[PDB]
Order: sequence, then C-alpha cells, then structure tokens
Amino acid sequence: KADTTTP
Amino acid sequence: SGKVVKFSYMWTINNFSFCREGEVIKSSTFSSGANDKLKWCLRVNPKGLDEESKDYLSLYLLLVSCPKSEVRAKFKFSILNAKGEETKAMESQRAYRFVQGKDWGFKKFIRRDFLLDEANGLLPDDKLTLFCEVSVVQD
Repeated sequence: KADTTTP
Repeated sequence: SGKVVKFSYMWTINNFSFCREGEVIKSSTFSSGANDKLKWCLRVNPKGLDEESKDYLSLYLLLVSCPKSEVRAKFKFSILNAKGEETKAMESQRAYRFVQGKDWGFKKFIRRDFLLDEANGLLPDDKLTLFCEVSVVQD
C-alpha cells in the first residue's frame, strides 16, 4: 500500500 | 488538444553515499496531460521519513500543479542497476487520487543497507538511478 506525507 | 497519458521519468542522483540528508531531495519538474499542464516531481527521503522508516529510503511522486481539481494515476517505482535493468520495483495496486500539492509513494521503498551493499550493484560509481512510470487514468 502507498502512503502520503500530506494531509 | 491531445494528452500525454503515460510517461516514464528517469532520475540519476550522483554521489548518493554523500547525501548528508526527514530531509528531502526533490527532482526536476516534468510535465504531462494536455499542453504540459500536469506538473510532477519525485521526492526522496534518503534516510527515511519518520522514525519507523529510518532504515529505509522513502520515495514519493508529487503533483506540483494541475489545472482542475483531481488527477487519478497509477505509478510504479524501480531502480536501474548497472546493466540498465529494472530492479526492486514497487507499484501502486490501484490508481491513487492526487490533488495539487499531494504526494503518494512508499515510506519503505528500499532498505538502506541493501542499497549501500556494493554486491547488489545499485550504486554504480555512487550513482542512484530511479525510474518512475506513471499512468494517468483521469484528468
């Protein structure tokens, strides 16, 4: 699964 | 106007061992879509993003600007060895929703110790070559 660093 | 709907970006980082970087390395911006209006870059955390990924290099695709609201795109990251072969590939299992300013990627893209071991041949002449293939399914 990919993750993101921005809300 | 037509659109560039798939594209592959190759990025070489020289002197990777000496990257004194949570600190980010940012690639040049590259363009996609209709009239180059979708703008992207890659972002690399050589020593990890947070504490849970300190042992890893993290790699992200960032949407820098877009004309409308959202862009949905699949993406795949890989490393090119000395022979130019793709290795250590990681790809989204699905299209992810991007908006201007948002990234998607892999906190744990690859272990630092594996990357730094010369027997694996991923840093020929201390050069890290990343490969990012993107497929825009919407916008």
